[PDB]
Amino acid sequence: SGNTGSIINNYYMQQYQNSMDTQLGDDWFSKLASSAFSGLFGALLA
Amino acid sequence: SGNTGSIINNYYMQQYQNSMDTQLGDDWFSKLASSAFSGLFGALLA
Amino acid sequence: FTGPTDAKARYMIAYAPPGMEPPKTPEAAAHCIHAEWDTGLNSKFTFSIPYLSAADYAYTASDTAETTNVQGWVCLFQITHGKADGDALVVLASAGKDFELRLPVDART
Amino acid sequence: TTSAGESADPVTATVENYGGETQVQRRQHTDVSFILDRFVKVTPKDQINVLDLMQTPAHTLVGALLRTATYYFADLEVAVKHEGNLTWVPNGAPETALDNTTNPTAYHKAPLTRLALPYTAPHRVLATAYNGRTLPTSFNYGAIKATRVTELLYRMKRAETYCPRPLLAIHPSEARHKQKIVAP
Amino acid sequence: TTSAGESADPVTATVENYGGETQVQRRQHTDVSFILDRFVKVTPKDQINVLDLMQTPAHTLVGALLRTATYYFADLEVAVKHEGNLTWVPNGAPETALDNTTNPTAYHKAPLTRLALPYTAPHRVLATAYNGRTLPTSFNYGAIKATRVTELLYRMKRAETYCPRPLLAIHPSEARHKQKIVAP
Amino acid sequence: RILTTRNGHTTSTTQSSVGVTYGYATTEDFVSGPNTSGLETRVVQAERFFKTHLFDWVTSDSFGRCHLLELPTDHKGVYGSLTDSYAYMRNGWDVEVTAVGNQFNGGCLLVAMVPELCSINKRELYQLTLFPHQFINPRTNMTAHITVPFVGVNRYDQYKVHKPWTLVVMVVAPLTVNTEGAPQIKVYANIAPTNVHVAGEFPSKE
Amino acid sequence: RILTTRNGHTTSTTQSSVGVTYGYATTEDFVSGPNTSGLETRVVQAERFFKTHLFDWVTSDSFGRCHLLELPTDHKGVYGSLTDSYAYMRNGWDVEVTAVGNQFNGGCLLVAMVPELCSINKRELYQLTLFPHQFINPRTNMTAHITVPFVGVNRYDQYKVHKPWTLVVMVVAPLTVNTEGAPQIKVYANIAPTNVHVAGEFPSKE
Repeated sequence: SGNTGSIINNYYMQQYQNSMDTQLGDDWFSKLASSAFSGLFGALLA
Repeated sequence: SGNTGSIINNYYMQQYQNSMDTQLGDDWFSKLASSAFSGLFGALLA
Repeated sequence: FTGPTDAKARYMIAYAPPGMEPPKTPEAAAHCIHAEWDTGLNSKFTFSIPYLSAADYAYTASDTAETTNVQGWVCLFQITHGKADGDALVVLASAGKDFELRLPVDART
Repeated sequence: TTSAGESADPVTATVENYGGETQVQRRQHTDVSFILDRFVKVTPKDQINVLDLMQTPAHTLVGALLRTATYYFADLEVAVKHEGNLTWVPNGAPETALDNTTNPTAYHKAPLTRLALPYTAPHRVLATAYNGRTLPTSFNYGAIKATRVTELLYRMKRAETYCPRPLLAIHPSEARHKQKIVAP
Repeated sequence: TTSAGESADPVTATVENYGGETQVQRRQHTDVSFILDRFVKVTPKDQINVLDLMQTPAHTLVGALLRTATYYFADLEVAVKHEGNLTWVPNGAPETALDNTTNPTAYHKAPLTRLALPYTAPHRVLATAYNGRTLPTSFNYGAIKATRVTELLYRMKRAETYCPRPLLAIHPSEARHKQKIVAP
Repeated sequence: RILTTRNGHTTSTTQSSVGVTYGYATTEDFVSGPNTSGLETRVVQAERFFKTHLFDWVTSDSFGRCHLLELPTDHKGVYGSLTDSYAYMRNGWDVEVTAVGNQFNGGCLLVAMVPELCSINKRELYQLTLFPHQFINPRTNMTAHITVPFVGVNRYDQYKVHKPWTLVVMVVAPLTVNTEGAPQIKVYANIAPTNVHVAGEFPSKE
Repeated sequence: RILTTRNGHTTSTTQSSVGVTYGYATTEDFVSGPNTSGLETRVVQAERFFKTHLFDWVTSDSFGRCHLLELPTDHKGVYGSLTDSYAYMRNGWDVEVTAVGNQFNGGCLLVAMVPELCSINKRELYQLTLFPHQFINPRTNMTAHITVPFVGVNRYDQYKVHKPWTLVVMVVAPLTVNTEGAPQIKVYANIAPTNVHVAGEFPSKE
């Protein structure tokens, strides 16, 4: 996902190559940047 | 495309092996050579 | 703008491209890409400095053999003001929608 | 673009305001996972080395960028130059375990040993700052030991970052910070 | 075949004009990408070497053919013999970066290091001549550094060439340039 | 009351706008007539704001004190070079006049665009409102905005010998400072030529 | 063989045309790229013929004698002022070279447009035909016409520091007068900038 560029599947199982994430029950900054006001606050002439 | 002769796909992704080209919006000399006049300008006898 | 309600002013921001010395007066800078605005209910004004260059990318670092700035100058002027002596105009910078950085490098710093 | 500056809602003006045109941008190089996913050298201790990302020098690319996150998560890779066999031990292990070979031990093989290690801390995430200067001792990725370690490099895998913090460039004495740039 | 010589429109007469027959031709060996896609040796400097295709000697096959293009594009491969670790840095990098290991660094491995590098200049294309003798410093493929570099070879990949320029053979003093040709 | 005006790659924003006064017309008359034989062209690059100081409004100025600015005026940008490269021209004007003090100043200015102004007499100032205009009253605004088209007996002009428009600013009620107002108000103009067309290219000086 | 070329309000007619050579391309590449952020504009008023004397072709000139003219060159018209008003520019060239003697002169000239020409050596002149070109052979014609697009490592240029094109005229066969030919032939150039685009307006000198 980061700086990896092999087209073949890793020889070892995922369970060994990395730690495994568990669940309970750019996210925030991406939403913040996307919500930015990008116009003019007033009336526009020509 | 040039002096490459492997029949197997490169182990690494194209995105890593080479730089990636982008688009905006032997070409010229091939057309020039192909358009060359190749006959006789006058009348031909026997 | 940070001055009190009875302090008014009119400002001008301009972008002077490389190849000629930057403007020293608002009149000379008028011929550059620029914006003028005054104070009021809304205290903030945002202006986009355009990317203008011969090449598609510019260097982030500045070379030591580079005496005159390669990418130009930003010029902030005061057109005039009404009783705004000593009042502060704070300025910030952020990346625009198409700002892009490429080619990672570790140079110390 | 005028707006209420006291607000904090982000405002992003564009060149369209004066007739320009916003272009396309490709930001793969500023992607968090991508940029942190590379080796960074650390100065090691002769034998026992606790794996701790805060050992990265603060001015390096990896060190600086890691410090712009207050909380982070990542698996790890290390490349080590060492004499004798290299033994790794997980977070929470007694130091004495560093001498027992049943714990992951890599037998010497020139010129160095590269290993993939899992996150092993008891916390859901780690931090680069902790208001409790000094970080809790449980903030580590275990420890390694060898007769002598000569080089140690860290590499963050699958990195995640939360809550940005200041990132400072060099402060110039002149109008611009000038450096000799590579040129023919 | 007679024609207006002042015109410049290409004219290609054939042997058919006098009863001959034009044959089949295979021109793979004069294909641009193919012919430039091979290693060429350059004399290196002890430590810092800016990667610059114009370092190729002008009389070599690669050097001569590259110079027949005024503008060109290509990715690159290098093969380097060096002591210590080899560090590469992209176009526009401060020279000081050559000493930091997080920039692509290859650890020594006999007998040499072969690396594939991407085009990295800020220009859409580079040039072998620039009317501004001397070329802009931004015309390069980054730089490399090692304790000592003994051999440096360049190899152009995916090459593209624009606007042909003069390509000169040796000028003979006699009626023909004679050379000893390999023979049993 | 925020108004942003754009002319080319230049913008001007005001938060104390009273609107814009359109003088004599909303649109320009025909730009291609028989006097240029179809040889005229538009020069968009000149349609942008240029600036100039007018005068300093002080408490000692009394009713009738005025300042005149004939247009076109000296221009050191592309519009100015046009007058040296072409024999005939025409354009309208987008005019913005500013007088910034604060809301504690009193008094009043009248700004007007007057055609063919060969000096005006004292009694005639009482009727300056017959011309495209707008007032600058500190308690309300700091900006006046007027937009006018090209006018004249001829479809195209020779600016070296004729100035069709004159910008005039007049004091109608004297400036008051009253302890909290600005001590004086400098008056500035931000002007942009509109719909500029040229015809008849001149030779160079070589 | 009559050819009339028009560039703006200027025309050039020849009755001894050998046609026009299009160099490297028939059309220009994209004029709006990311390096100008959509701020570029076209200036049609500059796309017209300007003139200049090159050299006098005399009988004593031998093979290889050449004359170089870097483009853009000094221009005292609108195109020239553009280089003082804008930081970035691009344009192609429509070039017409003339060498008028009569049909009783002999000899031959080669005229070519060469990109990035940092001086050329003697042996390389033998291969000048690799570049867009046309010959001037008195028995046949008095005019050479070449048209080339903008070229360069950058989509836009800074002409104060870089000249992408160089016009070159070279003697390939020496001039002969033979009793009835013209005693000498003056060579002139009639050039027009094509598709001129500018970006990045400079401040004035005020």
